[PDB]
Amino acid sequence: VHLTDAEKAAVSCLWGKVNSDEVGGEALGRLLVVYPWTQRYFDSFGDLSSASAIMGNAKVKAHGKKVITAFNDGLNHLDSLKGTFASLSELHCDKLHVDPENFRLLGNMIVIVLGHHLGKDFTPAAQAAFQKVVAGVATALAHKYH
Amino acid sequence: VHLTDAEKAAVSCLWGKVNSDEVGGEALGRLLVVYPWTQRYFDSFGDLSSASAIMGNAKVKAHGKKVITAFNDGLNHLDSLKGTFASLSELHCDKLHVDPENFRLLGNMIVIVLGHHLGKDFTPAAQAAFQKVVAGVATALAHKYH
Amino acid sequence: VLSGEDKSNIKAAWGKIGGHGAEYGAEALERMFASFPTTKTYFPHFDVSHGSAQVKGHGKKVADALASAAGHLDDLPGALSALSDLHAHKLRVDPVNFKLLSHCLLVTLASHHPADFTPAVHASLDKFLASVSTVLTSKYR
Amino acid sequence: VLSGEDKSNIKAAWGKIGGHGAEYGAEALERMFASFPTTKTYFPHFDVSHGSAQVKGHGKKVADALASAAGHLDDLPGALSALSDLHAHKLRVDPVNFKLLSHCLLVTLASHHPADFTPAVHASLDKFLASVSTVLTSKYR
Ligand code: HEM
Ligand code: HEM
Ligand code: HEM
Ligand code: HEM
Repeated sequence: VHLTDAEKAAVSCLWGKVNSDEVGGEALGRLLVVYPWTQRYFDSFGDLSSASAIMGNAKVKAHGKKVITAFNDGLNHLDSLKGTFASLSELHCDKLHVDPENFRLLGNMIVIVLGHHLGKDFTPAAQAAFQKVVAGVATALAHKYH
Repeated sequence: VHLTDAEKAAVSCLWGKVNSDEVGGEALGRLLVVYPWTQRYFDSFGDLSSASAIMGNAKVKAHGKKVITAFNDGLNHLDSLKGTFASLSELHCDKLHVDPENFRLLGNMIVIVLGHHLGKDFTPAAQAAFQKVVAGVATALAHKYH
Repeated sequence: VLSGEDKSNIKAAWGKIGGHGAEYGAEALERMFASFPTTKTYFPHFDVSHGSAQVKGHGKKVADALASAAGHLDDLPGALSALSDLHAHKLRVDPVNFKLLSHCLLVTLASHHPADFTPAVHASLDKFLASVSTVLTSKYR
Repeated sequence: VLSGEDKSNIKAAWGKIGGHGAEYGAEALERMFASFPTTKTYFPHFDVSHGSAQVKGHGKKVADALASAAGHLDDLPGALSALSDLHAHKLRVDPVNFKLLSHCLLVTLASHHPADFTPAVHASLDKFLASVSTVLTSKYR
């Protein structure tokens, strides 16, 4: 899953441009907008009605940074990655009850948002360079599901 | 994957109690009858016109043995579920261009064949034993990805 | 697709089932829980253990809905549009579990009824479980 | 299952695109082939290099096809009918790949419409493809 710096650094470089925050609350709101059955386990969360509701929800915005801090914690530990999301995995299974497929579905929101922020700076060679890493996070939070 | 000592117990008697040849062939042929778009990797088996021929095709049959025999390799290697398929994750993605979702799909087909051939002896529990067993191989087959 | 043969097999095998469909609907549900312990989340009010009267009670419903559905093969939306709302809007079910349920739903028929469970039927069936799963998945997209 | 104010946005958002339409698909495809390599093997004859008359060649007709869809949403099966079995028995394309493309087409559209890529819009587009990709794959099963 690792890479020649050629693309493995583009990420480390490209994430440097972007706020690791306005992206999270951006990708999570979207997760809830495009897949609206996702608002289950969000009932301690309040008004999610309209995409404008969801977008302007300071819980979603609040949870944005957390999900990102973790995402960062991967970003540093790109090899470790299964034994570091160890704690959230049992938590995303045996107490939030998430279905393992939505990690990939969030990931995709992170990528769609990452080139929403970056337009052209972002390209297939760099786009997919992140994918490997998103798709590696989904497979790291879903190991304890069994 | 974790299988409780009780869990590898049932994996063992059932896979013993079960021929092990026609399962693969009955498993395989079902895949390309059920999900025909998967035969595109098999146009050298000639006639995959219909369910009949599909089932009655010596190369569908001969490969079927081939799959399980190595599907058995993993049953006797459970924890070591990686290197077995070291090559073979390779063919099925690099020389044969397979879509890794289809590993599950065959996985799920083997699960149904094990219960065709066992009827009442396939407990939801005994079934759940194999599901991890399937998932493990299926996951271990689509791992080559850099 | 849903063509001739499908209807033959789709209707022709849902009879071999006779009054057994609900114990089958029970058996499928129970299968899910063991193999997918997450599927248990949508059912926290139920007592999920093997012989449970709720699962049995609920199995009878998932028999009926389908048995009805397997009839009105020509309008699969509208027979099931009692149930889209509930799963899609009022239950916020996750689309992934129908993949899970219908799989279990089949394994069971394979196991209980091999002679009938021919690739062709197996094949006509999955083509039909998907059609149901489809409609149920309708109302939030 | 789409609509009713969904078509408005589809069209609305598909409104900005215009003449830029053809070019998008083209790069999305590149993204795919970068993100999901095995997708490439559906195009053995194409040169897949960053710039291609060959990918710009098919892409434009990708982009057309949807552009056509955006104008006939009351039945898209009927329109996409040409491409319908073409992908099913002629080309034998794996369903998993269509969602693969949508994702890449969406990563494309948001590089290019930063001020028009809004959650209501973004959703209305995920939908758009969903139905298209769904309508498309209706001739497998
Ligand atoms: C894909 C990357 C994801 C990461 C890195 C992540 C990480 C996290 C973290 C760090 C927390 C809270 C930890 C804390 O501050 O105590 C959390 C909680 C939570 N997660 Fe995620 N998650 C991800 C995906 C998802 C998805 C896809 C869903 C469901 C659609 C989800 C649902 C939840 C919910 C509902 C909570 C609430 C519990 C709380 O208030 O802390 N997560 N997650
Ligand atoms: C997940 C369990 C699987 C196992 C254990 C397995 C096993 C095998 C084996 C033993 C071979 C023969 C290659 C050799 O001689 O080394 C093979 C080849 C092949 N497999 Fe699989 N496979 C699996 C999944 C799949 C899937 C999902 C597909 C999708 C279509 C597939 C399609 C093929 C094809 C087209 C070949 C080339 C064989 C030929 O010459 O016709 N296999 N696999
Ligand atoms: C395609 C197969 C399915 C069919 C035909 C179906 C249909 C139904 C029916 C008929 C009912 C009961 C209505 C009544 O009580 O009169 C119901 C309730 C319910 N279903 Fe499903 N469903 C299916 C799959 C699923 C799946 C995969 C889940 C997720 C695990 C699910 C979750 C639920 C829940 C939580 C209820 C409410 C239980 C209750 O009544 O207390 N269903 N559905
Ligand atoms: C909405 C999504 C899609 C659209 C709009 C679309 C559009 C088209 C069109 C218009 C053609 C034939 C037109 C011509 O005469 O040049 C075609 C064929 C083809 N499509 Fe699809 N398609 C889609 C999905 C896909 C996907 C997901 C794949 C990935 C496997 C794919 C791969 C191909 C290939 C390999 C051909 C034949 C290549 C060639 O003509 O050289 N398409 N597609």
